[PDB]
This record gives sequence, C-alpha cells and structure tokens, in this order.
Amino acid sequence: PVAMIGGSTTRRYLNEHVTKHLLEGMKLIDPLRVLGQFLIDAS
Amino acid sequence: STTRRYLNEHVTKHLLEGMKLIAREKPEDPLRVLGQFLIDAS
Amino acid sequence: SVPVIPYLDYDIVDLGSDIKKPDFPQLSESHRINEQQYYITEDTPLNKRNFMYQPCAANLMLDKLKYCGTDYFDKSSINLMDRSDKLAFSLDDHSVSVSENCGWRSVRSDVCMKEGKIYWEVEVKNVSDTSHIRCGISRREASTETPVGCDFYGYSIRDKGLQVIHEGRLHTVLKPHEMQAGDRIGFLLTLPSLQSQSEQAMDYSLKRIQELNNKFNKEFYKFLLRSCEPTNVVRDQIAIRYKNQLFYESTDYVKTTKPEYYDNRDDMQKFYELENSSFEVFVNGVSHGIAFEGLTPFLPPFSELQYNEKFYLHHEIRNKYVNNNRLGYYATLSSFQGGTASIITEAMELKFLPKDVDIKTLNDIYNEQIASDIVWDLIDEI
Amino acid sequence: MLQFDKQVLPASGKISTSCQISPDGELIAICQNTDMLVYEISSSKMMKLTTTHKECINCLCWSPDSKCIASGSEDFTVEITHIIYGRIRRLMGHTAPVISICYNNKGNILCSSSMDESIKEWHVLSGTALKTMSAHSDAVVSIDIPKFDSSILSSGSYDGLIRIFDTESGHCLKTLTYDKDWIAEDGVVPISTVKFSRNGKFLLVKSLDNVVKLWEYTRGTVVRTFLWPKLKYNCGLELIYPQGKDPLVISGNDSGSMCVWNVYSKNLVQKIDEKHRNSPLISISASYDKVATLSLNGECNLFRV
Amino acid sequence: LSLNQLTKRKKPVTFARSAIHNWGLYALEPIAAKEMIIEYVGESIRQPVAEMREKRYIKSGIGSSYLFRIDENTVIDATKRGGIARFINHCCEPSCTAKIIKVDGRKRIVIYALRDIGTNEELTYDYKFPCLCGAPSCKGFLN
Amino acid sequence: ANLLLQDPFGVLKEYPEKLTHTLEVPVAAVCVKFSPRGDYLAVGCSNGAIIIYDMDSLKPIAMLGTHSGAHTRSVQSVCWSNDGRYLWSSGRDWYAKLWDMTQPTKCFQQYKFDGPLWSCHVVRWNVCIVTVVEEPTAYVLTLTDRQNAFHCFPLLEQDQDISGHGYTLVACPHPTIESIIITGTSKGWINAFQLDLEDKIRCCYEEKIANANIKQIIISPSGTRIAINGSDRTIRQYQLIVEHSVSIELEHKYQDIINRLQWNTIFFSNHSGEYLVASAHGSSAHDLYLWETSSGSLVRVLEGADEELLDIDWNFYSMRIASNGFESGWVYMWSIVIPPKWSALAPDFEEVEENIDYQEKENEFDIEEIAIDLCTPEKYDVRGNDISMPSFVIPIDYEGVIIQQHWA
Ligand SMILES: C[S@@+](CC[C@H](N)C(=O)[O-])C[C@H]1O[C@@H](n2cnc3c(N)ncnc32)[C@H](O)[C@@H]1O
Ligand SMILES: [Zn+2]
Repeated sequence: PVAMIGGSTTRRYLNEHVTKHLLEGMKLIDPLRVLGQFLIDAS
Repeated sequence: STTRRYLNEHVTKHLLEGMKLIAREKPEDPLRVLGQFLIDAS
Repeated sequence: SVPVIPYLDYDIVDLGSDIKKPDFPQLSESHRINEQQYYITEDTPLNKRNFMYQPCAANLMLDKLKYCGTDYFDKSSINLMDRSDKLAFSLDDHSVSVSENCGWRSVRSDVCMKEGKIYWEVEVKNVSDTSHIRCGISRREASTETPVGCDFYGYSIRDKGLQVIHEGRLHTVLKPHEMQAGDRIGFLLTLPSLQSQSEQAMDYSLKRIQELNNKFNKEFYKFLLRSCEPTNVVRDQIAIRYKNQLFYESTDYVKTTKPEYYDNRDDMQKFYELENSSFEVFVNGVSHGIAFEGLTPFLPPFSELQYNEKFYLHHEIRNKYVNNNRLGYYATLSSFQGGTASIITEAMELKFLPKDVDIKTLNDIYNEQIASDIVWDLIDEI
Repeated sequence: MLQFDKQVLPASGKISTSCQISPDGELIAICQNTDMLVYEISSSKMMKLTTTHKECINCLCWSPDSKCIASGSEDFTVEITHIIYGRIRRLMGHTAPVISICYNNKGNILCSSSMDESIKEWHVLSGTALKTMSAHSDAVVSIDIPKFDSSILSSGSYDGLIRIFDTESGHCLKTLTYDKDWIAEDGVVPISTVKFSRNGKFLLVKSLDNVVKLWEYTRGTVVRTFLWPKLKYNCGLELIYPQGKDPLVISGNDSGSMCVWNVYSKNLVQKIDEKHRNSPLISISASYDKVATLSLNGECNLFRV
Repeated sequence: LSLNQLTKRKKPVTFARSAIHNWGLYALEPIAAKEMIIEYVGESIRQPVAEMREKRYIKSGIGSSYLFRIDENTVIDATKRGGIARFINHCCEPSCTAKIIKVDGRKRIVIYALRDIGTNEELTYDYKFPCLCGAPSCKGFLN
Repeated sequence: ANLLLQDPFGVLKEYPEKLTHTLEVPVAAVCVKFSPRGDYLAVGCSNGAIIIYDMDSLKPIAMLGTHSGAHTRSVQSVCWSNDGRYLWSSGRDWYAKLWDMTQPTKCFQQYKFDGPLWSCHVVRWNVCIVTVVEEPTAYVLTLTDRQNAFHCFPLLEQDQDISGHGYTLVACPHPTIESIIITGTSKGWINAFQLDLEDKIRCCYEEKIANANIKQIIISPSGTRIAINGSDRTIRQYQLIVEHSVSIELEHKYQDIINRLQWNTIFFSNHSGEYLVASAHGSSAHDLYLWETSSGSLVRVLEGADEELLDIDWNFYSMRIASNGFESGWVYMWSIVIPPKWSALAPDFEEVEENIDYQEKENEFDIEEIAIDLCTPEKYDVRGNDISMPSFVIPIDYEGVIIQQHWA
C-alpha cells in the first residue's frame, strides 16, 4: 500500500487509517468543530 | 507563520492529546473517536 | 529555495509486496558476551558533530514534504542512530555492550521523556568486575562517547555500590547495592507537566533578555530570546541519501554553561530545578531511594540548537532556542569492557512495575511520541 | 659522637663562605674576602695565601693530591692556586658568580657550577673549557663527582631540580624532582647541597626547608629522610664515616647548631647548639677521623670522632 | 618518500635549550626540501579523554600542552609518554608542517620541513590552535 | 661504570660505531695502546718518539726519553703493565725500553738486541716476551732485583728441533694463565710454551696450521677463543682449551673474497671475544671490519677514516677504538655515542618509538628501613671488568706550567 512504503511501526498504522482524512481536513482550515465534524463525515 | 499561529493557539494542543490516545489503545472507528474528542473540547 | 531530493525506484512499494521499507541497517559482528553475538551498524550515519539522524521513508501523501520519519523496530527500543560506532547490540534480547577492550560508550532510548511519570527497568546480563555498566538518564547534549553522568546533562547510577553520578562526581545517597548478573533495576522518573515547565522557561527567557543585557550584539540576541516558543515545535530536517539508504538529517544541541540566576531575595546564586522532579531507582521492586530531585530544565534557552549565527546575524530567520519535539530525558545506558545490559519498554515484560494509573511504560510514551511525530509532520506541510 | 678539639678562628672579619680539609687530612683551607688560609693541624700553624679574585669568594675545593686549592668568586672567575708556587691558572668563562666547584678523581679536570645556570668543565693542565651543561632554570648551587667513579655528576639548583649528568657526553641522565613547569608553581623546594655516598650508590640532598634526604638515584627513590627537631643560606652538610661501620649525617642551621643522625637508623645521636651561636653554618668538612665546621663569620671549629 | 618504518630508525634531530622556549628541536644535519623529519608519537587517546587530561594537566600546573590532534575523535598525547618530536616550538613563519599519513588503517603524524634547514637550527612549526617567536611579521598571539 | 648502569635495559652497546676524534699527531703514529683503564693513550711514532695523550682532553701531556734514552728509529710496539705505571717499548734501534711513568724523561732500563725487534709483549711489569727480525726463535726478557742487569733467553726447549719452521714473527702471552705463551713462526707454525718464573722452559704444542706467515696471534681475554692472522688473506679462529695441555678446535675463517685483501691487525671483544675487529690492507679499503665469532658473519663496518688503517687497540673500560692511518700518520678514534634520552628530564617521563593506545580506566571521566650500605665497593661495572685495582695517575706537571705562565 502507501502505508508500508512510508515506513512501518505497528503503532504507526495511523497512516493507513486516519492520516489522509485528517490532512484533508487541516487544509480546509474557524473553531475546531469544523474539523471535529469533518472527521466524522468521511467515515 | 500566520497559519501556524492560528493552528497552534487553538487546535494543536488537543489534536496532539487526542492523537496519542488512539496510539496507546486503538478503537475501530479511530476517525470518529477523535471527532468526538475534538468536539468535547470547545 | 531548496527542493526535496527525488524519489527513487527502491522507495516505491506496492500492495502485493512484503518488504519492510524501514530498510534495516547492515550489521557487523563486533564481539561476544555469554555466548551471544553483538553487532554494530556499519554504513548508517550515527549522531555526531551536533547532528541527529532518523530513518525516513517515502510518504506520497505529503506533496510539499516528500518524506516522513519512520522507526526501525516494531516496539520502542534503542535508537541505533545515537550510539558510539563501537557500542554493539544483540537483536535477540536488545542487550547492548562494548567489546572487552573498549572504554565507556553510551546509547539512548528512541523515546523522549517530556513530562509525567515514566517507569521502565534495566536488565543486566553480564557485569563482572572488569565489565562495568551505568544505567541513567541524559538529555540530547550529552555525548554518546562518554558515560552518562560525566556532565551536567546526565544523571546515572553506578553498578558497584549503586552510587549516584552527576557532573562527574559520585554520591552515596541511595541504599547501597551491587548489581548481579540477573537483577532488574527500576527507574521511576517524575517530571512536572509541560505547562509548568513552559513558564519556568519563559521566565528564564525574560530574566535573561535584558537583566543580563542591561558578546557585542545585544539587539539581535534579544530578538531571538523574545521570539522563542518552547511548547510549539519548529523542526529542522532535510532528506539525504547515505549509501542508498534514506535518513532525515536534523540539527542538534550543544553543551553550554550551566544555567544560573541570582536571587536578590535570598541574596545568592541559585541553580535551575524542575518543579517536583524526581528520579527514583528500584531494585527488584523495592525502592532504594530518590536519586535526584533538582533536575535541570531543558525546554528552550536551557537547550541551544547548533547555530550559524555568523549567517543569520548577517541578515527568513531561524532560532537557536527552539524545540524539535526531541527535548527531554532519554533512558541512557553505558557499557565498559563487556558490561552488557538491556532496557525494557513494554508493560507485559516488566516484573516489578509500580501500581499507579498516571505512569506510563516507555512503550506508551514511544507510542505517544510517534503520534506526536506524524501530527507535527502534518502541520509542517502547511 | 664528636668531642671538641680546637677552635681555629675568631668570628670577626669578612665573609667565610667555605671550608674543606685536604684529602690527606693534615691541612684545613678556609676562605675570607679574596683571601685564603691553610692551617696545618699537626702543628696548628696558619699560612696566608692571597688570590687575585677581585670580589668575595663563595666556594673551595682541594685537588686530590692536596697541593692546589680551587676558588670560585663573585667576579665570575675560578682560580687554581698551588699552596706553594701560588696561582697557576685562571679560568674566566662564567658570566655570573661561581657558587660551587668540584675537582676530578685524577685532578686533571675541574667542574664549576655558577648562577648563570650553567655547569662548565675545565681541563686543569691546559686551563681551557671542555663542556657547558646548561640544563637548569635557576642558580646551580651544588655539584659533586662521586669519589671512586668519575662518570656521573650531581647538580642541585634553586629551580628545585636534582639532575645527574654524564661527564663524557654532558647529557642529562636522570632527574629526581620537578620544577616550576610540572608541579604546583609554589610547591618547589629549592635544593642547596648535593653529595654522593662514598661508594656512589646513594645521593644526598639538602632542600632550603632544612630537609635532608638520601636517594637511590638509579631507581629514583628516597630511602632515608632526616628532619629538623625555610632558610636564607646554603647551610653546610657532610657525611661522616667513623671506623665504626655505622656512618653519620650532619647539617647546619642559620644558627650555628648541628645535628648528626645515624643513616641506617633515622634517630638523632648528637646535637651541638653550643658553638657558632651568632652566625649561620655554611661549611662542614670531614676527614679520616675529623670534622671541621665553619660559620659565615670566620669562626671555624674542629672536632674528632 | 620513506616508509614510516624507515623514519623510525634514521634520526636527523635532537633536543637542546632554545631561545624561543625552554626546550626546542634542532637539526643535526642539513635536512632540506620536503622530506620526512620525524613522526609525532605519543599516547593515542580519544577526544573526550583529551578533554579530561587537558584540564587535569592545567590543574597540576603543567602550562604546556603536548597534545597533537589527529582528527576530531583522537589526539596524540606526548606530555608524559612520547617522542622527541614533542619539542617543536611555535612560530608564525615556520620551517615545518605536519601531515597525516595512514598506515594499516591507523593515522600517523609526520613532520615535513617547509624549507631548507641548516645544522644547529631549531625546527619550527605553526601550532594552529601569547607568542615568543622573534619573527618580525608574526602573530603576537599564540592563538 | 655507573653511567653504564643508568642506560642499560639489561643490555649495552658492545661496540663503538662512530668516529669521534682524529688526533693530529706531530709525528707519524705507528702503534697505539690505551692504558689499562681508558685514561691515557701511548702513541709510538716513526722517528722514535712516544707521545702520551690524556684521553679526557685528547691533548698530549708527555713524551718519553727526551733527556735520556728515547728511541732513535721507529718504535714498533708499546705495552702497559697492568698497573699503568710502567710501559714496555721496542723499536728498530734494536732497543727494548722499559719506562717508569714517574720519570717519563729517562729510560728506566733498556737492552740492545742484535737487530731490529718486531714487538714486545708484557707478561709481568718486569717480564716480557720479545720478537726479533729474521730470527728463528723468540726471546724472553726478564728483569732482576739487582735492577741494572737483564736476562734474555730464547723461547725454545733445551734441544727442540725447529728445522724449516721459519722465523718466529709474533708472540702472544696467555691473558689468564700468565705462564703460557703462543708463538707464530714464518711458515705457518704455531707453538705454545710454558715458563717457570730458572730458564727450564718446555714446549706444549706444535701444529702447522697454514702455509703462510703468522702475522699476529690474539686471545680472547678469557682464554676461550683464539684467532690467527696469516699471510694468505684469511683470519683463522679457534677454540682454546688449556688444562698443562692444549687443544685448538677450528670455529670459523674470515675472508673478503670479493675485495681480496689482507688484514694488518685484529682484536677481540672483552671476555669470550664474541666480536672480532680487523683492519684492511686492500686499496680503497678505508674501513674496519667487525664480525661476530659465533657465526663469523660481517655485522658492521666502521666507516670513519679515509685511508688505510694499521694498528688497533680496544679499551674495554672506555669502550673506544684507536687506529692509526697510513698516509696521514694520525690516530682515528671510534666511541659509543648514545643520543640523549629526553626521558631523563623528569622522573616520570618515558620515551617511546611507536604510538601507544591508552587503556581507559573505569574512572576516566570521574573526579623507611631498607637495607643500606654506603661504603662497600662494587668490584665490577656493568660490563664485568675488574674495577677496584690500582690504576696509575700521571701527576699534573706543576713545575712545567709555572714556566708556561710566562708564555712558555
Ligand atoms: C610542543 S611543547 C614545546 C616544548 C617545550 N619547549 C618544553 O620545554 O617542553 C608546546 C608547549 O610549549 C609552549 N610553547 C610552545 N611554543 C612557544 C612559544 N613560541 N612561546 C611561548 N611558549 C611556547 C606552549 O605553552 C605549549 O603548551
Ligand atoms: Zn609568533
């Protein structure tokens, strides 16, 4: 995937799971609620 | 610097604490738990 | 101004593949203790000349930045980047040592202890009367060439007598005990929280900006000390390729004077101490006392980066007194003439862990650190 | 022990820096301001020999054949003087006062240390200089060639150093102490007098804190130390060898007091605070069975084992 | 142009009193051009141990540093154990330099002559960190 | 003596290697011989003179026979007594002179042979062996207590037959028996005799070892080894056993087959004669050869002089070599020259040739009644020579300087 190409510690899986969604959020950013909610919408 | 200033003031602190929560024990909807975590702040 | 180094074919890895892109280093057989092979790394750049290194991998998710820090091992363990080239290690049990003909050498854990209460244990494997070891704690300024404690950047305890070592001097403050080849020594390191450590440093900044400025150029330095955010992280990293491997090269801290301040109220020079900081050592669960209480603080002007002030003074600008998310105390281990010892990180393999819910195993703060790393990798892109 | 035999001179007069019995042990040479007095002991007669020194003199030495007397003076010169035929040679190399001199075993060479920090070798029969060993950083105060080996030469200096030179090459061979460049710069004790044993296996020095030690210079260790139960004058010292096998040391204070120790032991066996009360002791010489002492003032006393 | 072995046997120099400082290194025969005089030999110590020693020597009031640096990690310490090469005094217009030849994986310090040198002349080599050298167009400061 | 006890790491240099002094003798030197100790040097000259140099200054101090009884023609041998007080002399004026150094001015006692002498080897201060030119036998020359007269007997058994053995060219007394003498004749015959010390002398050995002139015979000062120089370009080295009886066993020969040269003089090292020195006659041969004797290998060459070298003496106290040149007449001198050790400027210095890898202590980064004797002598120095025997000191000529005071 793009996760193991980017190094690998087991507790570095966050790249597989939540990093892109989060990066996708900040660029948008305006209280935290904008991100807090957008963090729910994708899933 | 303006953009970094904004993020640092408000978001950065609680983003780090929420991030290191899933890092110790992982849920199954890790996105949503964080989303819950951030809302609870404001 | 400067572009990121290109991607290359051995960086790309697709789904079907199973190779692990933290490309492990090539080792060299160094010596043997107790019928176990200890290896040194042969062609990876080790921390030296005030530069620190960390293996990085290709992260296509970042377009501005192209590479992000990754770690070699699955769990927490020694940072193979800051050792002496002659400090070997065994992948079987992660014990470390130097050959029986070598002087003092050191290694630091890969996790940086910033605040809270952290517990772990040292397992000693071979400590004869010719093979000594020293378990302790150190900041980034300490040199892995010297045994932890010979400078004021480190705190350690000796193997024979369990004496205490700081600034190179010995003290018998802890309950005497001489380590045998199977003990398990505990270390509970309590530090104040970052917010309380942050003002102790902003105050130190503010005292120093003008009180000691009423060296030729006061103006520029004062600008630097005002523009000093200890909590917020500004990191300096450039991706380089060293012998077809991929590492991040960052600037590191240098030794300086020991911070002092004159207190008019008591009328005497006082040293700087972290509020309520404590370093408690255990022997098989049973405490032998507090090693230190007044641990020096490290957050911003307490720790100065490597700095080409000749360049920035001429002139958009960087800071000496900046945090790169690697400020704190690393569990340091030192070996002398075959003295070997191991460092434990995960709760499941601690024999005598104290029961408190706020304390965290080194693996926990590791995990807490990786998360803090990738987030900080995130912001820098923007 | 030593009884008292005969006084030899009164106190009044010029300086009396040195005094030595001749190797044959019948005549005693004492010095005054640019004058020299030999005293036959069998008859107690005194003879006056005048030298051409133009300033006070500081040291004496008999030639082994007991017919000459070498004298070094403040005007930077050394002179061999035949007791009968007068002065025979005048050497004239040093650039500073001559403080210590010592003959050879065969009497053909004469070494003379000075305050120019050098040690110069002189060939008597041709009166020309042979060597110059400038291996000190302060006044070279004392030198001695052992009695039956003319191969080594001691040197004591105010720089604190006790070196041992090779006569033929002039190179330093062994030092036993440190100077202002290698220890606490205020911890150097200046040396005042060196003297070998009779067999040349042990070297004996006197520091300017009135400490007298016996060295085994080959290894570089002290084997006996004799302490008094700082100074201003190079007080005199000598090793007495009575026919009784146990030998004795003797030293001197800026008061005219003398102790004598047994060297094999370290216990004091006699003390003489009676004589030389006014002045400091500078010279103590001995012979088969006699001891001669001499304060700075002309007083010179003889004793007998 | 000589094996480091050959340099160990031929000896073109000795020590003797010097006007510059207490002891100095002098030539006994006209060595000329850019040939191997002598190797600077001593105790090979690490960088940190050099820092421990350097303060321990100043503490004892030595006032003289016989420490020659190989590279950033090791230095040759000839204060107490070394060779006569330890007697070369500093000047800013010197007659010698020193380069690092490596033999059998180990670095060694070889002193070459910058210019022709006559007999009974003091070999002299800049130190590259006060000054007593006598040269006219000279740095008055040791540094 | 003691100096050699400050330099030894169990070992010392056993041979000098550097030419230090070149004595410019006014007359041509023909033979050199140190005093028993290295104090003085007797230099026999071509005109008959015998200068005596003081070794501490390299300057002459006397010359023998200047008022009475010097040599009229070239002196060919000088030999000190063990005391250093007397000196034996022999020249082409047919005289064998014996000198008392208390009276260097006049010959103490002399004797005119019937022809020129070759050499004169001392056995005792009063007894010495003489060798004559063109004579079949040597002669033993003995002094009497009524000291004006002399005894001289041929060194031959009562009726020994030596028909065709040649002339007796050189002799050599035994250093440690004091009663055995070796004589080498002209046709290569080696003999050994034994003295009574009456004249009933008896032969103890006879073997033709070569077809050549025996040029010289020398004996290691401990009687273990003996070497022979021959008219053929070869030195022969043997092992000597004397018990009397006598037996020689050949160890090595010595040649320079490439250079094809003869040897003028040979000399041995101190005790067992582990080393052997010699002087070359060949043209352009300006150096002294030195061999080991256990394996007869050429170990070194003494390269000081630039002319033919022709007598040799080796004093084991001063460890110096003396040799006289052919063309210049001067005396060349080799000594041991040890560089100065800087390890002798402080008591805790040490000099080293190659770097030392310091072993780091564990604390590398952390903060009398001995048995004494001051009088008893030492009967040997580090080299093993019998110190503690009275050696002569030639007194300072006080009555000569007081005249020199007036510019001579
Ligand atoms: C290589 S050693 C020179 C040997 C020294 N002369 C001796 O007697 O041991 C270097 C030391 O000598 C001193 N030094 C060297 N050159 C000097 C100079 N030109 N003037 C004053 N001191 C000098 C310095 O203090 C230095 O630590
Ligand atoms: Zn200069």
